[PDB]
Amino acid sequence: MKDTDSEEEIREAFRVFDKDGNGYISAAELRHVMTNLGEKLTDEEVDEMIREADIDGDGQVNYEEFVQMMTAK
Amino acid sequence: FDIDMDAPETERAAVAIQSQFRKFQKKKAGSQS
Repeated sequence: MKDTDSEEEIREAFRVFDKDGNGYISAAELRHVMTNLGEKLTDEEVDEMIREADIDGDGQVNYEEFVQMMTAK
Repeated sequence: FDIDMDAPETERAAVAIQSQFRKFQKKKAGSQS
């Protein structure tokens, strides 16, 4: 009948970086991960991601927003 | 980082996010016609 959502599937990919389990992942590791792991991204792609990642001035990123973008289109 | 780089799951997870990210950008530039 009705099954869960795949949103959790995408989150799992983020939870990998959230070792603290606080709902956030270090912004710095994201850059390396996006440029070092899986089809490396370019600086232009990374920069766009950073502007959306967060880094307002805390140095941490909430995968929640990334998920919303991935689930807001 | 402090993550299991060796673990295939970590590498696979990176791909899924990146794959979705690339598609996300395309959708933004996408047009109804």
